[PDB]
Parts: sequence; C-alpha cells; structure tokens
Amino acid sequence: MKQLEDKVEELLSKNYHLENEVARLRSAPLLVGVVSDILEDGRVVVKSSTGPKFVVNTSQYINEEELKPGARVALNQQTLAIVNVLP
Amino acid sequence: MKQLEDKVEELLSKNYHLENEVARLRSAPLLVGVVSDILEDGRVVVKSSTGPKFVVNTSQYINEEELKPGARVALNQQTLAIVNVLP
Amino acid sequence: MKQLEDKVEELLSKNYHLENEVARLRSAPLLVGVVSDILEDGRVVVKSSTGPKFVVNTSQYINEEELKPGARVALNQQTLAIVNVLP
Amino acid sequence: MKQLEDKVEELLSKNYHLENEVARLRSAPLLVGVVSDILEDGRVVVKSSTGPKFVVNTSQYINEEELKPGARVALNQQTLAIVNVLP
Amino acid sequence: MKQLEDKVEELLSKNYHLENEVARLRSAPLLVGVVSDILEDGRVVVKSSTGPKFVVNTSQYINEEELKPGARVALNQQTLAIVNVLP
Amino acid sequence: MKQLEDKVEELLSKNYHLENEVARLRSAPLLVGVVSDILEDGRVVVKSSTGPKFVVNTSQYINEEELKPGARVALNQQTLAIVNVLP
Repeated sequence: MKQLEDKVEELLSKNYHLENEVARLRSAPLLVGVVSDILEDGRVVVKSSTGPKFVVNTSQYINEEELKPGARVALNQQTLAIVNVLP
Repeated sequence: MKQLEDKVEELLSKNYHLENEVARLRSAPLLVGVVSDILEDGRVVVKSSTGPKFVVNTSQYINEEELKPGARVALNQQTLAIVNVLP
Repeated sequence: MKQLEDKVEELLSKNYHLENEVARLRSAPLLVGVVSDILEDGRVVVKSSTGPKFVVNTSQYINEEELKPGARVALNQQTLAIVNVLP
Repeated sequence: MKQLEDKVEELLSKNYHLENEVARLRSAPLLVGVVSDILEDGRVVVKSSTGPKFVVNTSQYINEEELKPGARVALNQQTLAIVNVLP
Repeated sequence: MKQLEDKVEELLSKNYHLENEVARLRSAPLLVGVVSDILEDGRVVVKSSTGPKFVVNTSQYINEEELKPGARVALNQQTLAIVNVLP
Repeated sequence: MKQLEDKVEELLSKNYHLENEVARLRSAPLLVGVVSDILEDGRVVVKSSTGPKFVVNTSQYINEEELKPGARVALNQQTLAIVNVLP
C-alpha cells in the first residue's frame, strides 16, 4: 500500500523527465545567419547560413543598436525573423 | 488501493508511450554535426554536415563534459536537437 | 441609395481583403536577388541569392527607373516576383 | 448621393489595381536554363540554372530553328518544358 | 464466346491503362545522369546531374549493349529508374 | 473463336510485360554513400553522396565484417539504413 504510493511517485517522476526529453527534442531550432545590411524601413537583410540572403523582420525585443553588419543572428526557421543577436 | 493500482497502470501506460516517443526522436537516422559554440542559456550552436548552422536544444542525457567546441554530434533530423555526442 | 451604401460596404470589404492579400504577398521574409536583364514584354530575369535564375513578374508599384541590370531586388519566396528594388 | 456614386467609382478602381497586383505577385515564374543538345526525337536536353540537366519537352509555339546549343531558355517550373527562347 | 469477347474488352482496357501509366513514367521531364557501374544483379549505379549517386532499376526496353560505364542516361525523376540511354 | 483465344493470350502477355515495366520504373532507388566510421554501438556513420554524414542502422543480413571505412554502401532512401555493401 505504501509500495504502490512509492511506485506512483517514481513513475510520476520518470514520466516528468521523459516529457521533458520529448519537449527538448521536439523544440524547433533557430537558423544562424549574419546581418548584411539594415534597411531604411527597419527590415534587415540577412545572409542565411543556408546560403541565400533574405529581407527579414526583427523581434520587437531586440535592441536594434546591436543589429549591425557582421552581427551573428538567430532566425525563426519558417519566417526567418531575427529572434536573437548572438555573441 | 484499487485506485492506486489503477493509477499505477495508467502511469505505466503513459510511461510506455513516453519511452516509445523518446526512442523514435532519438532513433537513427541522425544527422552528423559539429558543436560550434555554447550559449549562456545552454542552447548550442552546431554546424550540420548538411552545411548550415543552427541553434539547437540538447537531450538532457548528454554528458555536458563532452559537449564542447569541435565535438562531433548526432542531430535529430527534423529539429536538429543534439541527441548524442559522438567520438 | 440604400443600394449605393450597400455597394460601398461591399466594395470596402472587398478592398480590405485585397489589401491584406497584397500585404501578405509583399511581406517579409523576401529572398534577395539581382536583376540580370529586362525583357521586351516587361518580365525580368533575376538571379536569386539561392543560385538559379528566373523570369519573373514585378509589382506594379516598382519605380521602373531603378529597375535595371545589377539592381538588387527583393523577391516573393513562392513566385519570385519582384516586390521592391533595394539599394 | 453623387458622393456615394463617386466612392463606388474609386473603390472599383482601387480594387481593380489591387487584384492586378495580386495577379502579378501570384503568377508563376519560369526557370532559366541553357540548351545543351537536341535529341533525335525532338526532346531537348537543357542545363537548368538550378544545376542539373534535364530532358524536356518544347512548346509547340517555339521556332525549333532557334533551339540550338547555348541558347538561353525559359522553362515551366514544374514540367521544365521550354516555354520561351530568350535573347 | 460472349465471354471471350468480354475478356478481350477487359484485357484491352487493362492494356490501355497500363500503356498510359508506362508513358507517364517514361515521359519528360527526365533527369540526366551517367552510368557509373553495373551490378551483378543487373541494377545500375548512376550519378545524377543533381549530384548524388544511386542504385537504380532500368526499363526492360533498354538496349543492354549501350548500357555501360560513362553512358549518358535519362532518369525518371521520382525513382531515378533508367528510362533511356542517351548519346 | 480460336482468334479470340489467341488475342486473349497475347493481351495477357503484353499486359504482363507492361506491369513489369511499371514495377521496374516505380521501384525505389537506393542512395549511395561511403562508410566513414563504425560506432561502439553498431551504428555506422555514413557519408551520403547527397553531401551530409549520417548515423544509420544496418541491415541484419549484412556481414558486418564488410563494413569498414571507405566501403561503398547503398542506403534506403527514407531511413538511410545500409541495405547493401557494394564492390
């Protein structure tokens, strides 16, 4: 009876850890690129590490100061919006 | 008690499904890549052998000790999550 | 008169939907390319930064004056239509 | 009352221009390539600007005289059929 | 006899559908490639002009005599099956 | 009456040959690659002729003796499992 309660307790735990592993493995990546140049309208041209250059939007939370040519950026994989500026 | 045994069956069933899901996510074929650098928040930049660079998540069962620049890694193909460090 | 006001509501609704459709089509992310040459019928050959060359349509709101060989352009990703000339 | 009629008139106009813009942005591109060689059966081998070489059909409206090696051609994007010979 | 004529209509119908299916599978556009080598079991290794190498099947109507290393071939795009040897 | 029976006979034949041609043209290819290195767990790292390196499974029927670096291998096109070792 306390045996069960224990099993319920470790099962809950194992299940929580497995869910977490699922969440981590399923989370979408971001795509790395380099800022090529900033446009008069606040859209940025990025060179994707996939090859092409794109005109993309930028996260409202990004300090636009940090967006300058040569800056390494991380892009949403579908919309290619700048999500982070990277070191 | 009948309730506990029921809860144990349920959680075991849940566990079973979670394990199968983690196994699929971790299963081959996996894309090979190379760790490029590690971010303060614990996400990793990897270069995939397909060419581009990504910011990715990692399995919680990786040995962080081996997880460093130049390390060869095995990536889930859909998300590019780091599933194993390789030699 | 009741008919006119109705017709205005209708046409305004239609206008609204058309504006949203044009905005999506013109919205980022856009692929960067370079005008290669201009055809007698007014279609343009562009080289996309993805590599290949295409014969494409153009937005009617482009300034034809800037639309010339070597001009950097912003392309709809699906159709490769020229949406903006860039500097 | 003449106010409405006017609004109906400019709305019709604006809506026509927007439709046109939609039509232009949605129209499919053609893919540029170069004629590599002509086959005994009237199928042409084309080098796509996307990289590979293909055996393709030609439009019935094309003067087959103009199809010779080195000729720049424009291809339907799905079937890769020669739609135009370009300057 | 009524049964025979019926069986002939049926088999002719079947034939018709089969012929159409073979024509689609053999129809342009076809990818160009180069035979790389021939395997004991009669499957062929081809290099596609898209880059990679494949082990593929072949049409039964190919002249085996022309089917040899360096031979230029025409590949079904979906399966990469050898549909024609080209000059 | 024997005329029909004959037509039924050749139709059956033609139909069998056409089916066969369909089967050959529809059969999936295998993708060529080169064994890069063998892993402690029996998963192999293969360099695909498509470019990237992958961690893949191997057919239970493959003599694992033959799997060594530089070995040319043929891969299932979806799972990238080693199906054959090639000369």
